Amino acid sequence: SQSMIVACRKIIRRSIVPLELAVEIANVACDIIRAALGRQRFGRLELKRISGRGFKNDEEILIGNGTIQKIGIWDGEEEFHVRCGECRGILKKSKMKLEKLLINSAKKEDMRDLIILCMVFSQDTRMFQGVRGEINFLNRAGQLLSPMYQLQRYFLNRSNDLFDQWGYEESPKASELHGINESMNASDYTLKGVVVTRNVIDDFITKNLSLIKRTGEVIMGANDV
Ligand SMILES: O=C(O)[C@H]1[C@H]2CC[C@H](CC2)[C@@H]1Nc1nc(-c2n[nH]c3ncc(F)cc23)ncc1F
Repeated sequence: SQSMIVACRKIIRRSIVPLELAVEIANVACDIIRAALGRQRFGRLELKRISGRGFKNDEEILIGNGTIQKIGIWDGEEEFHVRCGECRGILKKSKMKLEKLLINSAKKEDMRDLIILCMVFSQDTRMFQGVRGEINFLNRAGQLLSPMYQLQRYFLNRSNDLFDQWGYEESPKASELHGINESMNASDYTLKGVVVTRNVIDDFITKNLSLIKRTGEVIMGANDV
C-alpha cells in the first residue's frame, strides 16, 4: 500500500514531461497504471452518482480577485456519494449551489479536505467570491491548471478565506446530527449546508493519462494524483 502508491506516482511524474512513456517505464495513480496496461475523481475527492443528471455549459464567471474566468458550469439537481481519505459523505447540489453535505467524523485533514473539495466541486457562487490572490498555477509538469483545479489548489491551501465567505448557520437538533465549525470541531453553529452524522454512511485512456468512459466524460487524470 505505502510502497505501491509511491511507486505509481513516480512513474506518472516522469511520463507527463505521455501515455507511451508511462507504459514503457511500467513494463489514484495506480488506477491509471492498471487502465494503461489492461469512480469520478476531483483531486482527493471521489464521487459516485446517487441521483439526478448534470450538463456542462461554458460561462464567463467573475471571481473574487476581479478576473473573469471561462468555466464549465454544471446544471442540474444532483446527489453524489463522496469520499476523501477516511471521510465519507453525501453531497446534494445544483447549478452553482451546494445545498447539503452530510458527512461522518474522520481525522480533521480528511474532513476539511472533503468539505473544501465539495465546496469547490459545487461551483457555489460564494466559493468563487472567496478567491483573493492569484490562482494561475503551473503544475509540476509546467502545465497551467484548468480553472476548477486552480480553485481546488487555492482553497485547499487557504481554507480560512473560504469558510468566512461561506458563512454559518444554526446546527441541526436531531439526535444523530451535529454541526461542524471552521476548526472541524463539533459546534452549535455549522458551515452552511454541512452537518455531521453519527450514523455510519455506507461504503460505495487518453495520450495525456486521462481515463475516459464510453460516452466521453473523463473520470480521472494526471491532475488528480
Ligand atoms: O468539468 C470538468 O471539466 C471535469 C473536471 C475533472 C473532474 C470533474 C471536475 C473538473 C469534471 N468532470 C465531470 N463532472 C461531472 C459533474 N456533474 N455535476 C457536476 N457539478 C460540478 C462539477 F464541477 C462537475 C460535475 N460529471 C461528469 C464529469 F466527467
